[PDB]
Amino acid sequence: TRPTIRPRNDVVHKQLSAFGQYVAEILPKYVQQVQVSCFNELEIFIHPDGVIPVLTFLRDHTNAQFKSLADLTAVDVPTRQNRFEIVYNLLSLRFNSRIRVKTYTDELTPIESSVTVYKAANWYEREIWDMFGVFFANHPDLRRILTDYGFEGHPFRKDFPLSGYVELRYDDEVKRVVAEPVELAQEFRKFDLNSPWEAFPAYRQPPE
Amino acid sequence: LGLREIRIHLCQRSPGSQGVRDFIEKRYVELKKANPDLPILIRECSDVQPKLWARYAFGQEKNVSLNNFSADQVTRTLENVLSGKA
Amino acid sequence: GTSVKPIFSRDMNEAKRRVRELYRAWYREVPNTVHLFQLDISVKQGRDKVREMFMKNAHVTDPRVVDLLVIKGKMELEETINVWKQRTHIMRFFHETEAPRPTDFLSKFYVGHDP
Amino acid sequence: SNLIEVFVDGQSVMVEPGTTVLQACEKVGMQIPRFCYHERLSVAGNCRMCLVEIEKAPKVVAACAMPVMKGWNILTNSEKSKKAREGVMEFLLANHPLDCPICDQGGECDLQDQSMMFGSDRSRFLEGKRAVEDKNIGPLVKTIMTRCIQCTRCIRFASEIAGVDDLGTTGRGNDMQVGTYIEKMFMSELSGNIIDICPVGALTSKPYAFTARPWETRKTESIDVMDAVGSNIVVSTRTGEVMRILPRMHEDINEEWISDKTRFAYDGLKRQRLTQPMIRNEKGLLTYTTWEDALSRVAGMLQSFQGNDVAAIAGGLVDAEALVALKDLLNRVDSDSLCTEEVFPTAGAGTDLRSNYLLNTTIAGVEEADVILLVGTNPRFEAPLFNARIRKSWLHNDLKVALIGSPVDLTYRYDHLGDSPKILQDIASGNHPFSQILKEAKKPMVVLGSSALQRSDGTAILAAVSNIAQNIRLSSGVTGDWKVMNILHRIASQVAALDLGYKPGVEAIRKNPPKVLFLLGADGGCITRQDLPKDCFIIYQGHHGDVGAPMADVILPGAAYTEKSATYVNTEGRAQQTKVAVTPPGLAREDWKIIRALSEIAGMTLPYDTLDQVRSRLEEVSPNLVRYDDVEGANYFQQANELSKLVNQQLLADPLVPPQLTIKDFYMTDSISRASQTMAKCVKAVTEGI
Amino acid sequence: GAGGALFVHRDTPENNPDTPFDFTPENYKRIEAIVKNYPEGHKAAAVLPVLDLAQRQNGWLPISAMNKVAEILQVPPMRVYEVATFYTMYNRKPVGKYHIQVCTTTPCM
Amino acid sequence: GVRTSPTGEKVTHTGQAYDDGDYRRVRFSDRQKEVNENFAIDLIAEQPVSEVGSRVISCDGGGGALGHPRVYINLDKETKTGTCGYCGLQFRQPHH
Amino acid sequence: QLIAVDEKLDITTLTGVPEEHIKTRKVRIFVPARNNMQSGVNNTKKWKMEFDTRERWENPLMGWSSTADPLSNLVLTFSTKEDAVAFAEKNGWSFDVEERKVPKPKSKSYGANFSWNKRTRVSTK
Amino acid sequence: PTTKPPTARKYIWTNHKFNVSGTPQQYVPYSTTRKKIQEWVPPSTPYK
Ligand code: SF4
Ligand code: SF4
Ligand code: FES
Ligand SMILES: [Mg+2]
Ligand SMILES: [Zn+2]
Repeated sequence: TRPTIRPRNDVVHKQLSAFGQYVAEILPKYVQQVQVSCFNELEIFIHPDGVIPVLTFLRDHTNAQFKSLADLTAVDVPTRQNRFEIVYNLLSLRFNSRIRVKTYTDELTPIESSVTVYKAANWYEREIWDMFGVFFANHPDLRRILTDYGFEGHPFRKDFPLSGYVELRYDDEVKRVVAEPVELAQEFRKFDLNSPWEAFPAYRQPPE
Repeated sequence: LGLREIRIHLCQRSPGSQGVRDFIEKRYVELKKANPDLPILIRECSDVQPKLWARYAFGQEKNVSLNNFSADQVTRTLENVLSGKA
Repeated sequence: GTSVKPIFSRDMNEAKRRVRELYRAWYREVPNTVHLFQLDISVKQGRDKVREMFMKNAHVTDPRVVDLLVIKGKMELEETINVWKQRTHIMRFFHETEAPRPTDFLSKFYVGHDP
Repeated sequence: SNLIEVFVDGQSVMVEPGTTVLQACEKVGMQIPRFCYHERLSVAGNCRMCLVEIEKAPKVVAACAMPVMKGWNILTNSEKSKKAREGVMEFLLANHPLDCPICDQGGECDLQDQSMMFGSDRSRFLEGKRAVEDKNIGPLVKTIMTRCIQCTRCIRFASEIAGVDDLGTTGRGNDMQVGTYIEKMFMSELSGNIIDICPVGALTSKPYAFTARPWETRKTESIDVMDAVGSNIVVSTRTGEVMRILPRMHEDINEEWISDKTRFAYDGLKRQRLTQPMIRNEKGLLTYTTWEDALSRVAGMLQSFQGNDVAAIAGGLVDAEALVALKDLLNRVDSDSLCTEEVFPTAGAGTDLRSNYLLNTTIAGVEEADVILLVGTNPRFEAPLFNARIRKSWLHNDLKVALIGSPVDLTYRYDHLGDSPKILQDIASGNHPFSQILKEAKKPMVVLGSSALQRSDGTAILAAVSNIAQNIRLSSGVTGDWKVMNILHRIASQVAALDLGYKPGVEAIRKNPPKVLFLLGADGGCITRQDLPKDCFIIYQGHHGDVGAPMADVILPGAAYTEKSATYVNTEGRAQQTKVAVTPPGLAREDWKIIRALSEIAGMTLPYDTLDQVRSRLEEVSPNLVRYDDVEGANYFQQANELSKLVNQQLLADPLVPPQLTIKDFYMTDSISRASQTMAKCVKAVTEGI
Repeated sequence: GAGGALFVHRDTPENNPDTPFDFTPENYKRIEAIVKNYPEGHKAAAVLPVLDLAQRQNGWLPISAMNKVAEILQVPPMRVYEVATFYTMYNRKPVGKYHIQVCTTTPCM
Repeated sequence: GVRTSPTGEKVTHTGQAYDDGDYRRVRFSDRQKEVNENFAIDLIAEQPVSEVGSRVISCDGGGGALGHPRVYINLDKETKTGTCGYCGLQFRQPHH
Repeated sequence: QLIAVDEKLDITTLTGVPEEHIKTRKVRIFVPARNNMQSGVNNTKKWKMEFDTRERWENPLMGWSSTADPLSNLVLTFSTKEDAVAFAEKNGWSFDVEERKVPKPKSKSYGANFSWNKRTRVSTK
Repeated sequence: PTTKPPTARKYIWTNHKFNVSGTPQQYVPYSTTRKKIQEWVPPSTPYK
């Protein structure tokens, strides 16, 4: 089991479980779940109303001191009633640790902006709004960041087609760049790669 | 005026078609004896409503509801459709 | 109460008032847009385009959707005023190059298979 | 209850006695590896891939053949089970050929997948591999026997499902080979299914060879229209071209199988295709034309005549939407001469009551009957999956089968009563020995083929069969909702046309010949220009150039069943809908769209513009045409039987001979299969085996 | 070493379905007695002796002999082919008048 | 093994050639059509059949690890040679 | 505080999809059928939502397969049928739903291969 | 290649060619596959 298998670290697992219990105890009002993965990553699932408190705690508590916001992003899962999942990755330099905070929202429910807690969030939230259409309340300047001016739709959503809806070309009659409905000389070839046999028995779901 | 075909759309188990069902199982045959050349299409309705269709020359057709009718009511409306009486 | 929280407006009246504010701002901005971008259209043409764009979403009855539409329209106006957009972006609202697609049954049948 | 408690990995499951370890494991979502076990075949137990560990038992057991005991704990993922799987896969791969890049089973191999999920990743086999010569079993199934793993699935399928005992094993030990031991063709109307059951590339499809890979294909779930069975199928396309047809599992219609005509006649959709509208020029020859001018010509000719002067004949592959559109279009002209080439008697009830022309017992109900009487039909070629269901009930339920007609080979032994129709009357009379047999039966079934109704005395035959069914119902009483009387259709478009009110048969047109004739895919040759007045305007609308197209004045190219979302009704009355896999070639258009455009040009615009609206019209005419999996219906046998007694037409002293008498007649029945080059090869191979 | 012989049949002037083979009337009496040994409704159980009987009359087993046995016992010919190719006492190729078999297994080795 | 179309166009080894009425030939005006001159079917047909003294032969295409995956060919049929499924080389046993 | 919207959910005006690809599109909600070439059933667990097939033609250059509809390759995965229906309704697409087809429980018996009097006795193994 | 010559093959070009872009010898792409669907051919004889 030695050469080709990634080794385990039970000490970090125990420490992360203890700190997850600690955070859940201190903030019962917003914490809904705590997990530690098999590769020692701590995850905290919270109610959407606790974004500002929990993060503030994790930034300012003497035992947390998660001063750095490494990354903030969203995940689109259409089968869920709350379509969008907001993920915050935080780094603590004092204790040399990383934590993850996850909440949820849908297309119409705004999420409170965390610019006051972390300045770094300012662009990330913008990007989320650009790519998924999640509105952030009380954002100092919330606008598109990555897409073209006047772009309609949110590309990172699962129902958004890969090639989009419009394409650009220069037209000499009007002497300018114009947008037209997308047309492809070669259509993208969809591949069915999934095997009809189960791969991981440990992740099997109840058959209802 | 010129009738071409008639359709009875009756729902199989709903109570509102019960009388219509009775018609089909009591006095449809006699009617088919009386009109041996008139298409009388018996078709099965959904859970919604029973009704009767009547088609005339040049594709004009009209429908009448048969909900909660009786055997007497359905033969009365059928004979009204058959004759030049509404 | 359906457990839904607002963005800005709590009923249709506040959403309508925000719509009217945005419409006023766009109507005021149109002549400045025509002058700055050096567009070959009249002020009346641009204002009719604004009216059409506003009426395209006239069927909405959800205050949250109206709120998000007003927010997107505000971003569009802020893009236009600051000259972040270019003449190409502004003129994409008119589809001058696109050939009009016929709407009656016979033309669709003659050209192809699309309904 | 009778259920016993077992444990799968410590989880409690309640199962009926006789359940095997494999079924108990799959009751909790665990699929045991398998190669030789198929749930529709007899248990083999030879591949040994399914070996699983039972707690407190030193020996692993074959899950596919081992009934679960009370209190057993099945350990599907213990070290013993994993080691058994690895060893069995090692043995399987020891002599397997390094053929994956040139094998058509490439991305679809159970051997490959179960090696990746349950086997090892290396090889310690340091010897030379074995090689086996190939066997030729016909043009449909390509054989490369080096890839065979000797699971004997094909042998069991042939012996049980197909009723053909030509496949077997010769030799023993390592040099044991699956074949026929002689140069013999494996001809069966269900012979192609052995390609699907074979887990490896030992048996593959010859027409499909080397053309596509499974990951490239886009799968469209559709309905087969080559018979009235309505088998659920998958059309696999790639870059807008049909690659192959596969079975789609429907437990009540086709189970897991399709017919050879269903599987291998798709290439006929690329051979003689109508792509552009055509008209006659000054020289009397067909020449290409725009849609506008052809539609204007047809509309101008339609505006002139009216009433009885306009008639239409529907073909065998016509959808319900096109049928209703044509019905409406001809009704606006005040015409009622809407006919089908297939003949169904109109005396008494005729098409007035649905159960008069349906398979009322349904296909799944065959597995409940204790006796079945077949009259004037060859179910093997008319409805191969219906015959497969009959064979399955004959094998498992000990079903008793009798036939009146030509003594054809049905792949199962039956009691042959003869081919004289008078025998039917004798059975009704009670003089015949078989009549008693029907009386003792709890669930008798009588099936009358629509092919016997094509002859002159079809009404008399139907009356006699109804008399037999009524005698059974009167003697034995009403068992319940059993529906003794049945009609077996062979045309995919017939039942929908009868539901919509089309007149069965052509006799209405022969009685009053028309001036304008619509041939909606009518390629049967029932009506020619000798039976019509001269200067008759014939309009053909279809997808193939066949016997009906050259005799037309205007040709309108239509879509095939793979190119539209269309509704077809089963022989048991079940409505189903196809899906678009590819668009029609060239200028070809959807049929109902063609009829609606023609109506708009001619001035009598139809009230529907989209598919949803035309299906709403379908519901208005016959509500059962929008219930897309329902098969339940009413029993109006009493009224039809009473109305069939008022006509006393005499029977004919002519023996019943089905149109399909041997396998050679099976391959080409409609325009698509006649245009298919694979069916030409099948006919040539059957006529001369060489 | 290896098997050497082949388990497929190819037609040949000396071995084909039209090759003349039939049972002698006394061999038919023997076949009747053999068939009488097994329960009614199980006649395939007689393929092993009857086939062997053919090999005793003819000296080997042509394809016509297998076909005749299958026709007599009303079994599919493929089953008779399987029996003939499975068992090594059956000669699917002509042999000499005196067929010499030498045991070479470990006790005799 | 190139042949000439009735219109004068070279025919590729796949057999493709535009018809007389096909406008797509205009792309070759003032330019050329690219046709590979070495036909693999004709080239592989020239190879002599290898006589071997065994029922089963092995083929890897030559070059060891520089060829194709090693496969084993049965040579029990006397009316037809054994063909490699990768390389096309033919093998047979001594007959006659 | 909450505002109690009692309307039907409709995000059509926010997705930026052209109105052609909202009103004239028909989606299919279904559990995909098992590939008949393999016995594995792992690809028949989830629900799929797909769009109606549109026209594909041949490229005048190189003969490739050209399309004109952006939803040709859009396939969505859902855990239950109700989730797929809710997604389709809130996106404004008209849908057709096919019920799940599950194989019936079979009655297998190895000993049946050797019946004394029944028809299920096999002739070879 | 004077001291270590390459292997000789019958299909190897005996005459090297430079980049021929912009000359009449330039490569022009085309579809190498045959026609997919064959159309019905009407009879040459009149029907009436
Ligand atoms: S059958 Fe499967 S494992 Fe065998 S060569 Fe073909 S793809 Fe490979
Ligand atoms: S040919 Fe295929 S199905 Fe038949 S025994 Fe061999 S591997 Fe099994
Ligand atoms: S699946 Fe059980 S032994 Fe083959
Ligand atoms: Mg296979
Ligand atoms: Zn080779």
